Amino acid sequence: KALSAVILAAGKGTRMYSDLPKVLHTIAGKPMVKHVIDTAHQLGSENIHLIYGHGGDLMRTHLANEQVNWVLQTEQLGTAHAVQQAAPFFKDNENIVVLYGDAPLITKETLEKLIEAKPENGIALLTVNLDNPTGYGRIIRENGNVVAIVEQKDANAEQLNIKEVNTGVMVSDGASFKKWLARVGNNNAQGEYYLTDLIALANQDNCQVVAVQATDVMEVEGANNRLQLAALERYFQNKQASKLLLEGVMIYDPARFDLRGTLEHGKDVEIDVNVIIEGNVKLGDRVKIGTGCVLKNVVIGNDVEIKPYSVLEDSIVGEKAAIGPFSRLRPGAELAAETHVGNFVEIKKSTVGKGSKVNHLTYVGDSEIGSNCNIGAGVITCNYDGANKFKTIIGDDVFVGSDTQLVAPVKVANGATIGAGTTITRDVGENELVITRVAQRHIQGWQRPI
Amino acid sequence: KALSAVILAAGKGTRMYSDLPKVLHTIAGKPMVKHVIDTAHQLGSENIHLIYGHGGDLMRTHLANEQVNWVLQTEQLGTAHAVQQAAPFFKDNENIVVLYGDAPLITKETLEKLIEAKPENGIALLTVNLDNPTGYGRIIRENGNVVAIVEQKDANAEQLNIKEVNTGVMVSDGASFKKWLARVGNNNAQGEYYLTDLIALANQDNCQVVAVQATDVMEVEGANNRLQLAALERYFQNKQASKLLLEGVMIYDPARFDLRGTLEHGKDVEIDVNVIIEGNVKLGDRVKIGTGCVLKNVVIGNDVEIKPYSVLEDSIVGEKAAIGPFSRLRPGAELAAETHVGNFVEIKKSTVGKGSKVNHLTYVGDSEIGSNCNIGAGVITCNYDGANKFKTIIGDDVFVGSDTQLVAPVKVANGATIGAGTTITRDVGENELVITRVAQRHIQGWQRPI
Amino acid sequence: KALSAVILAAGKGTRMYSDLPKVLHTIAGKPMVKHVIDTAHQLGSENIHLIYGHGGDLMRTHLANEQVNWVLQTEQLGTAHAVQQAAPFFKDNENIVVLYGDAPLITKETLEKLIEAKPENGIALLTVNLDNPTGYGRIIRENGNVVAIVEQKDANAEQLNIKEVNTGVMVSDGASFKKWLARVGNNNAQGEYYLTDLIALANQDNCQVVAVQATDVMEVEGANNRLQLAALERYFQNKQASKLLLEGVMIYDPARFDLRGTLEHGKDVEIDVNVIIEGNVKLGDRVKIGTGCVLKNVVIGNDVEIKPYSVLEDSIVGEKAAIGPFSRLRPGAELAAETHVGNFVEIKKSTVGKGSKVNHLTYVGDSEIGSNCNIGAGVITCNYDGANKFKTIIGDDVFVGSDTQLVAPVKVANGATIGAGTTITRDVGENELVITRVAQRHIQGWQRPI
Ligand SMILES: COc1cc2c(Nc3ccc(NC(=O)c4ccccc4)cc3)ncnc2cc1O
Ligand SMILES: COc1cc2c(Nc3ccc(NC(=O)c4ccccc4)cc3)ncnc2cc1O
Ligand SMILES: COc1cc2c(Nc3ccc(NC(=O)c4ccccc4)cc3)ncnc2cc1O
Repeated sequence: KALSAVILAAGKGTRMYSDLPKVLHTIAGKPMVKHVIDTAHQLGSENIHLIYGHGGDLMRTHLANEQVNWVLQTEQLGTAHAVQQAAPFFKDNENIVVLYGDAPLITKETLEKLIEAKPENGIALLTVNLDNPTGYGRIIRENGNVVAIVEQKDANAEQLNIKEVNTGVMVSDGASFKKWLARVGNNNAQGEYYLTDLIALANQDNCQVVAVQATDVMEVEGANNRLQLAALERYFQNKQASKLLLEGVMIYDPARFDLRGTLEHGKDVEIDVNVIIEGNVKLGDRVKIGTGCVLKNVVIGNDVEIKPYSVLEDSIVGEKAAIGPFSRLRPGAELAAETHVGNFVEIKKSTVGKGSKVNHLTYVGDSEIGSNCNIGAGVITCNYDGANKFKTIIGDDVFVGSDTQLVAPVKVANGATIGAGTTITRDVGENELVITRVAQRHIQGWQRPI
Repeated sequence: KALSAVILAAGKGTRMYSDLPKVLHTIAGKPMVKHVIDTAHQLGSENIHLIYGHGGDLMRTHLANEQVNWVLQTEQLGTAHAVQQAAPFFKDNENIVVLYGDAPLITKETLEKLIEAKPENGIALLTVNLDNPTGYGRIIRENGNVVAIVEQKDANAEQLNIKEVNTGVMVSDGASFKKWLARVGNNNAQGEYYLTDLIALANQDNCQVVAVQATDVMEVEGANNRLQLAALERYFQNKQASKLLLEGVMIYDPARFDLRGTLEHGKDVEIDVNVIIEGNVKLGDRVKIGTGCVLKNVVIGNDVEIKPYSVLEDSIVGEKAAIGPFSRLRPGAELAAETHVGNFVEIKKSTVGKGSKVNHLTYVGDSEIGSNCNIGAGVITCNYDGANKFKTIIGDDVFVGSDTQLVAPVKVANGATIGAGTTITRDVGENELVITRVAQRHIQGWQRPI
Repeated sequence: KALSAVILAAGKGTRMYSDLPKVLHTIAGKPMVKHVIDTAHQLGSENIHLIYGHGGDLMRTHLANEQVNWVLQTEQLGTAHAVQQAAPFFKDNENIVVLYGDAPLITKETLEKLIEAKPENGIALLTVNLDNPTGYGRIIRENGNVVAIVEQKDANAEQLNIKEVNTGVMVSDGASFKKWLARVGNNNAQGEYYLTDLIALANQDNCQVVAVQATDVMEVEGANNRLQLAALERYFQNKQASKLLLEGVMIYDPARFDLRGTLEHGKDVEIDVNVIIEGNVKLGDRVKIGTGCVLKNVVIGNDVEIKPYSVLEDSIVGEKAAIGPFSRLRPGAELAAETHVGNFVEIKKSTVGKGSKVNHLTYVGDSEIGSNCNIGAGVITCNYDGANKFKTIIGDDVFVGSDTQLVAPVKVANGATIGAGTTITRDVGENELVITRVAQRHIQGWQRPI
């Protein structure tokens, strides 16, 4: 049967001390609530009812493309009241899973188990065992059935020893939610309608409440401040790193590795310490990434070595290429197979053909460079003062001497040779040699001021 | 009543295998003893009696500006003998707190509690509970009063089970210190006068000895070698990081963050992994610091992004500025609001006006650059061979073409335009265009040696 | 008496998901089996019998210079069968130690203890205590003698409580190995000949089997996948870091330090976070290494400071030199005492004499630079288009102006002065001043397009 989700995401997150609302703070570069939205979608949720409130304007702007139902909460009256704002949109015959926008690490797998355990017209409740359950709602079972959730201040000495606690995550059908939520009262010290009461109400109607235990407590932990968020970040990164290690990615130190997006990898990929992978990154076979590198939205072909302290974004690198150390590829850099980009080199929105080398102290922007070119040290592509940024076209088999200024728009045809210290403003023809004629003054017997 | 401190700092620290004396080794960039001196001052200590000895010459040079009384120890005869060298300078009616120069993490807060617990004419003793107290002096209480400190080799089976141990830190009044220290003997296996005997002597005179427990054992741990020092460093950095996280600084990985000095911050500040903050650093609201950055003595305005692998020192950065990646700001760099400093750029002792850009492969030193200038790639400010380093003055709205050499002293007035590859030795006037006339030799049909 | 080793190294390591065989994956930059080969050699092994199989071709190429006996295994029939392939080469009167190529952290010291404990005509067995010994062969002692090793599936309730387990490492004499290995059978669920049976067989012949316990369980752990390998890497690096810390090297964070080879150090050496030391590195007294540096095969003299994000390889640095930040020394860089190499500078296969400075945005390759030279910003040594890479010779006391192109082969003699923006193609004589005569067009009242 069908499934929909309700995600609670209205909290201010005061102890974040931020202008952002609580759930927009990120884990692995992705807002906490977006983790939960994605998980809900992976589960095959038909609708996703997002209960929002504080920072509502920023929620709308940051999540504008999410396929969610925008249910605004104007007052905090507990979890049952929040969920009831979404309940008119529940289908009687679909399951509803309740989730929390500030508890981002809940997994599809745990939720599949939970959903499978839900007995007809009953509830599946997610629980977890804690060594010190102090302050959490104790799960009371009679026989092997869950009958109630007893809060810390209500529990007796025998109940306080119960290690199994309530996580707040539960599954029931829509009809049962609409029915039971209407029977929830708020006659308590907080004056709030509590979702925990659905466990009692279910048993009241001779409906079964089954418990499923979470794999890791971190799946159900919420982040109330940046310290707690950092702990979730580290647990998540370790989990990501472990998965990649077991798939055969050699990550030299998984405690010094960060993935903030998605990584597709070949075999025998080696990643040294302090690498950051962002957005969508694809690495071919036998790719070696040196220490300190940052790759954001890149495709790296087989057998490429990226040496230390290289920063790449929105770029493509062909097989057997060599990048770094201290290389900068900015958006639109496309390096063909067997290319060489060296230290203190910046490539922006340019194509560099097979076998070409750009090895020192160079800026190439808005350029097309052909195959087997030699781009000498200190070469700079530049523009005239004025408007837009025009293109430099360099053909195949061109030698560009060190410190050459290539002033766009300009074309250098196949097989040209440009001497060092040249300023190229006019097009260079095929097999044309251009060398700068220098005027120098020579003074003999000049004694230095030393 | 008044307070003064005695800090023991005479040890050689042989297992450091260093030419430095023990207490000059640093935690968070600050000598261990300086941590303790500062804490003593935070407590409002009137005098700080520093017992020193080994590496005395280096102690004097490194701590020359500290407001301490320099009490030289010529021989090791135990803690009571060390403290007695300072005792002639104790005021009868002030409290005296005893501290250790190689135990740097003792907190003001713990010491306030200790000082408050000191009963009139009595002693307040700092204690700590250990799971394995083996080798530490056991605290013996009778009723709820501390009566003795029993050393490991003296303790009976029942006493060896006591988990509460002596840390060595204590508070008493000056009169009581002068009195009891004179009654301490050295008839023991080390032949040393022990400060622990003051607990007995106090009870002997019907004076009360009250115990206060330290928060963390790391407050009372001493560093005897670099391994132990590293452990103190890591605990201290984690504590610093946690505080900042709870104040709302987003530190992506607190295990990969270092603060060596002081940080003042706005809201929504983000600090990526492997950042080092040194000296006095001020960050405004919404500052983003990328991976690998080093900031030493800097002021960074609101909304500034510092991209990866940038190194900044003794610099000021205005709001909405953009720095990095691979940017170097050396002392005296002053960047106005909305400026742009890019990769492989070095700025030294220069002012850069609002909206100006210095984006590639450039050295600017001893310069004033105005507002809305375009400093092209490969631009270098330089001097003539000889003496001092003179100034380059660039006005507002100037375009400096790529690879221009600006030879100081020189001035370029408002609205000037300088073509690429130019050497500027003479002043440039307002709205003056200077372009380099090149001589080139063109040879057609030059077949490259390929 | 003599000693030889047998190392089992035939496994495929399927869960590495690699084209490499299991034991060629590295710890600290060195293949796992090479760790074990070296340890065996440190113990004074006369022969080293390497049992190999999967990835045999790659084993031969990667380990071609190892002094090992190449014993090929064509089928897996257990540890006793593997060892028996080597047994014809055992000398009757030498000890034989059995080791595993995928258990790289076994120490010489532990193995010395093991070898000393071996009773005449008996076996010394390496054991370890585990809190949870589930799945490991339990060591059964009668009196205080080891009589058997009982496997998990065979053990009774009382035996399952035994915490002491078999590591697989053992020592016996060659005659005893040849004898007992021939009596090992394979009538078991795997159909394999097990080395564990030698413990029974020894007791059968009234020979004593003595047990020695490993220091750390990590000495006997094998790496079956990259996750487990990473754990061995981290344990090994921490152990290396701890040793250096206790020798008096100040390593600011040992969890962010990597040694992949050997380090020789002086006193008062300081190493900041995220440094990587590779190959053979020698650091003199008071060397300071800043954050992010990479040193591979370098010799660094006394009092040298290497500032952040510098990468050095196959280089020599004289005393009191200053390198970085953002410096690149490539193979064959030789810097004399009191030299200065600054940001965005690349030095390759060049000698730089005493007191000389190369401080910005510079490439020096295949060069000899004398003493007290000033190599200005933007200076580039380059070649003509064509064949080999020729040399630039710069004498003592030379000033090379910013942006100078030095076109090899060329010589600049003692005391020469070269103005900024010069292209040097012809030799420069002693005390010769060369300055570039520029042609510039000046246009007044040029209004910029702004
Ligand atoms: C972020 O917006 C909301 C979060 C809520 C919220 N967040 C939350 C998430 C996870 C936990 N985690 C646990 O209760 C827990 C943690 C560990 C072990 C067992 C339970 C607690 C609160 N809980 C209840 N109502 C909420 C309402 C909101 O508008
Ligand atoms: C550095 O100079 C001195 C240090 C001393 C010194 N340092 C010291 C500091 C802290 C401890 N810490 C503890 O005793 C301890 C640690 C953990 C738990 C309980 C107690 C021990 C010695 N102790 C005694 N006399 C000292 C004399 C010196 O001149
Ligand atoms: C890599 O090639 C081989 C490895 C083997 C091998 N490797 C190995 C190494 C270490 C362990 N470690 C332990 O058994 C262990 C670990 C922890 C505590 C106690 C025992 C296990 C297997 N064991 C047995 N036969 C082997 C045969 C091979 O060709």
